[PDB]
Amino acid sequence: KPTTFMLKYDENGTITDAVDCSQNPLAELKCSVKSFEIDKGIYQTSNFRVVPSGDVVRFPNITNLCPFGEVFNATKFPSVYAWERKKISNCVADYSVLYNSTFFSTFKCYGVCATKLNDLCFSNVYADSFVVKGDDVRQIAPGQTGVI
Amino acid sequence: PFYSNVTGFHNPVIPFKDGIYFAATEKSNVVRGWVFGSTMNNKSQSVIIINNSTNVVIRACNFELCDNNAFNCTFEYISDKHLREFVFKNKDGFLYVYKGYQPIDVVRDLPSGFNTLKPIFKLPLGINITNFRAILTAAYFVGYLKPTTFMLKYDENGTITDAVDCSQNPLAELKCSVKSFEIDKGIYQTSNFR
Amino acid sequence: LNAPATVCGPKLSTDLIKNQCVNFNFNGLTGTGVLTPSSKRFQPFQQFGRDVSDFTDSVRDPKTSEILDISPCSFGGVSVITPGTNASSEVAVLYQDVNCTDVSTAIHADQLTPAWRIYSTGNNVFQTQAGCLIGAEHVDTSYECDIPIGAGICASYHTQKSIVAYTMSLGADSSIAYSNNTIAIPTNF
Amino acid sequence: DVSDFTDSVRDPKTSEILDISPCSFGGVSVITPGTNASSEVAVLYQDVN
Amino acid sequence: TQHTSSMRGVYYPDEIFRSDTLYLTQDLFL
Amino acid sequence: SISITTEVMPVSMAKTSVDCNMYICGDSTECANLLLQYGSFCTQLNRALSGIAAEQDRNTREVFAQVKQMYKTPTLKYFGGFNFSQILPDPLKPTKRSFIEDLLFNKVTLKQYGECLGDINARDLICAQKFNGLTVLPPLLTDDMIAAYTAALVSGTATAGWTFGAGAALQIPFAMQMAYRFNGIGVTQNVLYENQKQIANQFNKAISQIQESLTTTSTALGKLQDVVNQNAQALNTLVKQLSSNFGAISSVLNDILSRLCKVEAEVQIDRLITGRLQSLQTYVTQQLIRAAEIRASANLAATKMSECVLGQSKRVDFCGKGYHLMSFPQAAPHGVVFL
Amino acid sequence: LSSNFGAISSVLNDILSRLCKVEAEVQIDRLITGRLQSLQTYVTQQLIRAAEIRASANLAATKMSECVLGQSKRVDFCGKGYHLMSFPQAAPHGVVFLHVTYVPSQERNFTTAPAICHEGKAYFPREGVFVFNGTSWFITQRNFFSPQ
Ligand SMILES: *[C@@H]1O[C@H](CO)[C@@H](O)[C@H](O)[C@H]1NC(C)=O
Ligand SMILES: *[C@@H]1O[C@H](CO)[C@@H](O)[C@H](O)[C@H]1NC(C)=O
Ligand SMILES: *[C@@H]1O[C@H](CO)[C@@H](O)[C@H](O)[C@H]1NC(C)=O
Ligand SMILES: *[C@@H]1O[C@H](CO)[C@@H](O)[C@H](O)[C@H]1NC(C)=O
Ligand SMILES: *[C@@H]1O[C@H](CO)[C@@H](O)[C@H](O)[C@H]1NC(C)=O
Ligand SMILES: *[C@@H]1O[C@H](CO)[C@@H](O)[C@H](O)[C@H]1NC(C)=O
Ligand SMILES: *[C@@H]1O[C@H](CO)[C@@H](O)[C@H](O)[C@H]1NC(C)=O
Ligand SMILES: *[C@@H]1O[C@H](CO)[C@@H](O)[C@H](O)[C@H]1NC(C)=O
Ligand SMILES: *[C@@H]1O[C@H](CO)[C@@H](O)[C@H](O)[C@H]1NC(C)=O
Ligand SMILES: *[C@@H]1O[C@H](CO)[C@@H](O)[C@H](O)[C@H]1NC(C)=O
Ligand SMILES: *[C@@H]1O[C@H](CO)[C@@H](O)[C@H](O)[C@H]1NC(C)=O
Ligand SMILES: *[C@@H]1O[C@H](CO)[C@@H](O)[C@H](O)[C@H]1NC(C)=O
Repeated sequence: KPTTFMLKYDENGTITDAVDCSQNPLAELKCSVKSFEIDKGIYQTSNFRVVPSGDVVRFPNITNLCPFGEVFNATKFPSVYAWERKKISNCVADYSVLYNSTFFSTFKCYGVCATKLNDLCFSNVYADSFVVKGDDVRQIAPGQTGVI
Repeated sequence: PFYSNVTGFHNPVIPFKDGIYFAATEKSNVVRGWVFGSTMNNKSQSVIIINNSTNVVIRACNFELCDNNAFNCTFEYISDKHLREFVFKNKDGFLYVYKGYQPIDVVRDLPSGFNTLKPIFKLPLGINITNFRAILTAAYFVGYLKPTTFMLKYDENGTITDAVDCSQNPLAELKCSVKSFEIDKGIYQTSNFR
Repeated sequence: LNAPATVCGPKLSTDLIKNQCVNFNFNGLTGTGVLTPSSKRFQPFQQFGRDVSDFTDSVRDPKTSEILDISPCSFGGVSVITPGTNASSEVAVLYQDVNCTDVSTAIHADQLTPAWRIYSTGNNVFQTQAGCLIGAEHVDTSYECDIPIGAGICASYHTQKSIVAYTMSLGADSSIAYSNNTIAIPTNF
Repeated sequence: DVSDFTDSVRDPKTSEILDISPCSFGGVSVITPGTNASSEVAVLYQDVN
Repeated sequence: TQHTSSMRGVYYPDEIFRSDTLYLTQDLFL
Repeated sequence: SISITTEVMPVSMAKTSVDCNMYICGDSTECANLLLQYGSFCTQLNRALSGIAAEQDRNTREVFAQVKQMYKTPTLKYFGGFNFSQILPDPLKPTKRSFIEDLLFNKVTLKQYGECLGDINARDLICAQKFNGLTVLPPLLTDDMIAAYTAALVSGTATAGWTFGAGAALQIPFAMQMAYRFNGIGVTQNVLYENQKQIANQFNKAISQIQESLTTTSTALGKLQDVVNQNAQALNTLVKQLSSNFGAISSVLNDILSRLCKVEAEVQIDRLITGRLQSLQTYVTQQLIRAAEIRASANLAATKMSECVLGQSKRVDFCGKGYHLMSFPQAAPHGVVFL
Repeated sequence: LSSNFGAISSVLNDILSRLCKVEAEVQIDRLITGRLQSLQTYVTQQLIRAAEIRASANLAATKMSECVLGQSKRVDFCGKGYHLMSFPQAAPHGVVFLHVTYVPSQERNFTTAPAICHEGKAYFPREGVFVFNGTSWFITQRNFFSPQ
């Protein structure tokens, strides 16, 4: 088993004695003071915790899925000077269809890691859609410069 | 800010600097609605927030504006004396509205007292607001908001009952520095001057 | 979470457990603690309550709109009381600032982190203000203090010997009576 | 050693154990009578042969 | 049947000489 | 004239402890594995706080436990016309203290400390904890034990005089003891024996004036208040520093662990760990420096108890303004009041 | 010196021998910060302990001045009882004082008076108290019974 031991080497370098350090409170005391003999007294050795005994998951009453397909696979996209805002709310979102495909050239998330997006929940999501030049996609980032 | 100068009106194009505190002392619901354009023409986007007698309608389009049609709409929302007070603020493409209410009697004037305002709604409409105007069918007051530090007192139930503005007096800054409403006698270092 | 949550991932909600140390997940707010009914009066735009050290201490249930208090699962220091190895190999254990039922049920259910393989609680469980003392027997006589435990409670190794815990004595008791016409004078040195 | 220093080694050719010790180091102190008195000094090399 | 392992199954943890110390180690032990 | 003067001395401060992992890491295991890379930080810090906590009980024991005998309080508290009732316990009173001690305990005014206080006799003992991991430990000697010590000291002074500090107690009438102390200050015995009623009346009026000055809302016990305030101030700082992010994206570990993946999360947790280590180290250093000053004050209180309560002193202004005759101790929150 | 403080190793020679100079300088900076923290902590604790040793040495010097070179009247400054004389002995990093004291013993009860009245005049003792065996009135000193 994975345990901690304390070994006692002799002046000639062989192990002559040891203590198993999780057998007793006295053994943990001997580990803490690093000695085989203890004087009388009271000694602080460690800290105790109580292990959790259950699991509570609590999420709202949401049943509908929400239109990622009707945002991405859309026929008409507007200009970059006149972009459009769409609100996604009251849905169960998957997010695996975004990072499970090689369809996107640029996929960069600010503030979050991608695979963590499936466990945590939001209030509502806002989507902005436009068509931009080839070399201007690096200007769509916080703290950038350019005409866009 | 505390004990600041507010303008009373007893409908000009009033500016909208960094958000406003709007108050109205009404008896027959005369002031109902606002408009938050930029140039107050059809060449700029503008939002109207007006209620008709049951329903609150908010609409953001290119509008012709009258005094004394509508195209290219982007946002629409419809939902179903005494003093009514509102706070309007606009940042990061969001328009925040706060609202409170209070029973006063009459004098001619904005009364002295303390009252707290709860959030109602924030709208995701991405425009400049540099002007506003009330929509009338009896007085209303306008004050302006500034970036300040306040100290608020939550009671045993969770309601804000008192506050100090930390930029009014040296004593108020002392109260904000020691985090108390009562000060003993002495001399205290509060800040540095440049 | 500026508003009540509406866009969540696919997860299976379970029933809630009270008066028990559990892992919890409320709308992506994860943690470990014990949940109790609360008397706080939330306002309808408020979703949870916060401490001065940015700890969430109350939460609104997102199925029934019930306010629950969150408290930490119990923790603390462990002290070992020994009479010296040359005297005996018996020890007593003090769990500092904790209820005795909370540690006794955790020991019997195998839910403490310093888990000792060969260790028995026994029937010598005794509650002090310093914490819970296990392995020392309470007696009613008073002695001078040998090993201080706290709040007037001391421990020693007395009588087939055993470790005993008692209330300390302040000193020898004596009464000399005030009389107004007598004196006491030493006759030797 | 206790501070993860190697204090002995085994020779990879002759299989002989060799102890390793640090080269001698320490502090240097200068003893002067004062500048207005003289310009001669004495030097103490601390804890060395 | 079942018996007890009275202080059995200790091995040298690594290939390092040590002398006249007490060494704490954490590994897979009996 | 006979005058009575008050001196207030701090003896001990509050004993505190911290769960180092619960303060720095909470319940995370990644944070614990990262904090393992700094060696023995939490162990020596618990060692320093434990040394301070033991030192406080040593201070209290050195100041108060100076008698080897527990002298019972006399039934009659009128010795030669001198009225000792306000400095001795009242049998027909629920508390086991004096009137002046009750006033002193009412005068000194004392959350999120994480301690647990209550009544063990009525089963009204509650232990509730906090997520920050801070705790205040109880003193070894209870307040009733200290009150019993001061009662034994005052009873020995009223019954046996000065002899019990230097040997066995020897009984003597109070007027003869007071005549001997008058001889000590250089005045003859007939000055007391012929003016005994006047001296007793002045003693009684000064005792009455002390318990009025200690009622009319003075600030004489501010030295005991400051200590309390200092503790609270320091400990409050240690809580508020848990709200700083130290350059990380947040000050809460659960958010960083729940919306970030491992490589960036380790960097953010390292930024949090460094600042929390610095805060806790600063707290421990300032607690050691305050403990040294409390120790010096308790040493002075012990020598004043030894030389002014168990004897008559010739050192000028060491205890009182005037020629010293006798002195009485009273217990106060975290300290001692000499009269 | 055995901690790595986030670096790859706690020995500088391995870092300098298996890594190139820029990354090696990063790891050396990680080691340097922790070792300065350790040394600073040690020096602060030593200064705080030196203050306490200095206070103890001041108390030892005033005891040597007032109890070995003289006789003191301060109660319990040198031993328990009435101080007569005191001898110093040297100890490793310290001093041991041997105090010689006079302890009264074997007390007796007497009847006492403040004054006596010979012929319309009051008489007070110069040095001692008036006592009564069972037959006659005498005068004694307070610390040893010797009737006169
Ligand atoms: C090594 O040292 C031990 C300690 O006394 C001794 O008993 C033993 O004989 C030594 N080994 C040899 C080979 O001499
Ligand atoms: C409003 O502000 C201006 C400039 O600070 C000030 O001069 C004026 O007096 C204020 N209004 C009133 C009514 O005092
Ligand atoms: C006026 O209210 C009615 C319902 O009361 C609503 O249908 C209508 O849209 C409102 N008018 C405007 C201009 O929104
Ligand atoms: C509405 O907006 C579009 C571009 O967003 C613009 O081309 C058009 O001219 C606008 N409508 C009118 C009537 O000007
Ligand atoms: C909280 O609300 C209750 C319910 O009316 C009220 O009795 C109590 O006074 C309130 N608390 C405060 C501090 O006003
Ligand atoms: C959620 O669903 C449960 C049962 O399905 C129901 O009791 C509860 O009222 C619902 N809550 C909301 C806010 O719809
Ligand atoms: C006084 O005590 C000593 C021993 O302590 C004894 O030898 C001596 O006889 C005693 N004196 C008298 C008068 O009893
Ligand atoms: C210094 O070293 C020399 C040569 O090794 C030796 O003879 C001498 O005794 C040493 N000095 C000491 C040990 O003081
Ligand atoms: C002593 O003082 C108390 C309180 O002042 C008083 O009640 C009592 O009668 C006094 N004793 C006397 C006058 O004998
Ligand atoms: C321990 O728990 C029981 C049951 O909840 C309670 O009655 C008792 O007061 C608790 N004791 C302490 C010291 O918290
Ligand atoms: C005589 O001395 C004894 C010894 O303590 C004491 O009990 C007794 O009270 C004394 N006699 C008188 C009359 O006080
Ligand atoms: C008191 O003194 C007288 C005279 O010296 C002596 O005769 C008598 O015996 C003494 N009393 C006692 C009890 O010894």
